[PDB]
Amino acid sequence: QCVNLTTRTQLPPAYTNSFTRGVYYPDKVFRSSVLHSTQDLFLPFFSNVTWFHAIRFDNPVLPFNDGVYFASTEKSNIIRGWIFGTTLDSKTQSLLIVNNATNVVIKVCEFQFCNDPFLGVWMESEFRVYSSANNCTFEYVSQPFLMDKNLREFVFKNIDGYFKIYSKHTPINLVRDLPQGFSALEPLVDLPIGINITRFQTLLALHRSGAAAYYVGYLQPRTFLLKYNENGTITDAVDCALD
Amino acid sequence: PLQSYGFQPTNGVGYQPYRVVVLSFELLHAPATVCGPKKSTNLVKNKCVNFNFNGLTGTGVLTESNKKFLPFQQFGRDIADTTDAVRDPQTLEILDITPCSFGGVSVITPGTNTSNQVAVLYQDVNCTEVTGSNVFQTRAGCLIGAEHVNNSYECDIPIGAGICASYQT
Amino acid sequence: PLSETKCTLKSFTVEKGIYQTSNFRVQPTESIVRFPNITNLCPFGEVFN
Ligand SMILES: *[C@@H]1O[C@H](CO)[C@@H](O[C@@H]2O[C@H](CO)[C@@H](O[C@@H]3O[C@H](CO)[C@@H](O)[C@H](O)[C@@H]3O)[C@H](O)[C@H]2NC(C)=O)[C@H](O)[C@H]1NC(C)=O
Ligand SMILES: *[C@@H]1O[C@H](CO)[C@@H](O[C@@H]2O[C@H](CO)[C@@H](O)[C@H](O)[C@H]2NC(C)=O)[C@H](O)[C@H]1NC(C)=O
Ligand SMILES: *[C@@H]1O[C@H](CO)[C@@H](O[C@@H]2O[C@H](CO)[C@@H](O)[C@H](O)[C@H]2NC(C)=O)[C@H](O)[C@H]1NC(C)=O
Ligand SMILES: *[C@@H]1O[C@H](CO)[C@@H](O)[C@H](O)[C@H]1NC(C)=O
Ligand SMILES: *[C@@H]1O[C@H](CO)[C@@H](O)[C@H](O)[C@H]1NC(C)=O
Ligand SMILES: *[C@@H]1O[C@H](CO)[C@@H](O)[C@H](O)[C@H]1NC(C)=O
Ligand SMILES: *[C@@H]1O[C@H](CO)[C@@H](O)[C@H](O)[C@H]1NC(C)=O
Ligand SMILES: *[C@@H]1O[C@H](CO)[C@@H](O)[C@H](O)[C@H]1NC(C)=O
Repeated sequence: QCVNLTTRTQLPPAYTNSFTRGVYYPDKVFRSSVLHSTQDLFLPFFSNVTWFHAIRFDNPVLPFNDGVYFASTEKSNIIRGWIFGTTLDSKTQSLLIVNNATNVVIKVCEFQFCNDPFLGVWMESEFRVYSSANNCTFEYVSQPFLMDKNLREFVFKNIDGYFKIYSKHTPINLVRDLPQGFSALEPLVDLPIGINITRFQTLLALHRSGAAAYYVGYLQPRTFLLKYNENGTITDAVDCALD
Repeated sequence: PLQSYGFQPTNGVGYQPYRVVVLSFELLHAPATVCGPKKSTNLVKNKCVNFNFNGLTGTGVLTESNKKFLPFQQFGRDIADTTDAVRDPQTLEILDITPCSFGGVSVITPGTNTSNQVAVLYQDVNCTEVTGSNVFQTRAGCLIGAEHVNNSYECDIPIGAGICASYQT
Repeated sequence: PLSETKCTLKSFTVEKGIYQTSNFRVQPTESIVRFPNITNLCPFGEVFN
């Protein structure tokens, strides 16, 4: 079922986007009228976060260190999940996060993965990502991640055995850039897997006989001063190591 | 290689078949995902209680809070991350943690060359928590054994917050 | 309390005034442990029985 989606053009990634702002809430805390200093794996303000574009697809394997930043400007809805793992092949155990109507299905197994994953496009199929699976460690169902033209932001962190995912979907009028202003992402799932992730790639879909832009980064241990209001919402922030 | 046994209602126990279920408990380098059921104790609000909410502890009086929070959040925090609010794990209410009352004990002593009449002031506490029959609430604390007078006078034995004791007939 | 004052001051004679003799501590009367809603939505029950 698996097909080759590759553009076969170098398509040098663009760095014309600054990532002016964007954090996630570090804990489940009812803080207010306080500026609280937090040291955690935040993406730096104003960083070299890469701009990618598919459709002739662009879904290369990018490194995953302590965590990864992902965002999209989709109206067209071509993204349906992400794949994470040590090798993303049959040599090691890996994690697939795939979105569909009303939910997300999460599975961690030793899978036989194809060279360029895609989704079958009515009926849907994940046999364009994996041909087979055995020696499974984790299965999970809860709520959809790719909830539904908003900027769809996610952070994927992998610490202490948990794959921590946070998100926010904020309305936009932009096609190839980010909205300006401060916003923080809220946890979507605290996923108890026990998986080692070193690299990842995007799962795209299109009927095979629209298009979308993506913004992908990485996070670093940094200190931020976060401003909380009398709602528990972070309304602003300062990057303590930028300027 | 694989064969059926002639299991019958008339065979003795050593040969009779049994339906066996086996429980085996594993620990690997992963977050734990299974445990047995847990049992909560009953919630009491306006009393000093030694509390434990989802593993977070402290001693205090827990009452309804006027704080708001995101569906996301579970606990409130004070300086140095002291918990100052919890949401109940089962009841969707925000509860304010008032530290259980403490203060010193101040004893109002007459000259002992005059009398043995002594009153006691309990600091930072209400006369609902300390009492006795001669019980009056002052701004400084709960005063027991002394009486109060509406008139103002000079100050011999200081209580605090504009209140001062002395001895009169 | 009169005796407490004499002891805190190391004296059997005390002048009119206020002395600190002890500390006040309200004690807890109960023990409250709370866990989230527990429902046996577990495949364990498909094996046992
Ligand atoms: C954990 O389980 C408890 C049951 O002990 C849940 O409390 C129950 O919540 C339902 C839904 O609100 C209540 O049904 C309705 O409640 C309202 C007001 O209480 C009442 O006006 C309606 O007639 C109807 O009964 C139910 O009464 C309530 N039970 C108790 C003992 O409070 C609770 O919601 C669960 N918590 C979570 C987070 O799931
Ligand atoms: C979208 O995915 C959900 C779950 O993520 C699908 O739920 C399936 O439900 C059937 C019957 O209830 C189960 O047998 C399957 O195991 C579930 N599928 C998966 C992949 O978990 C749901 O059918 C999917 N489609 C829609 C339109 O909601
Ligand atoms: C935080 O919550 C407060 C309290 O509900 C919100 O203030 C209310 O705002 C609405 C409309 O915005 C008014 O109708 C109410 O009168 C306000 N209530 C009070 C008590 O002032 C406030 O909107 C929330 N703030 C944020 C940023 O979410
Ligand atoms: C990263 O962004 C900076 C902005 O200071 C820019 O100078 C640089 O061109 C970008 N990096 C790359 C590799 O393009
Ligand atoms: C199967 O998965 C479990 C849990 O991660 C692991 O302990 C075991 O080594 C795996 N076996 C293989 C062959 O990958
Ligand atoms: C991840 O890789 C490290 C290598 O240092 C190894 O020690 C550890 O056991 C691995 N963890 C898991 C959960 O596989
Ligand atoms: C305790 O005394 C204070 C005086 O500051 C008063 O405001 C409060 O209402 C009292 N509380 C109770 C429970 O009596
Ligand atoms: C003091 O004032 C209170 C409150 O008005 C009153 O009830 C009481 O009778 C007064 N006591 C004296 C001795 O005047």
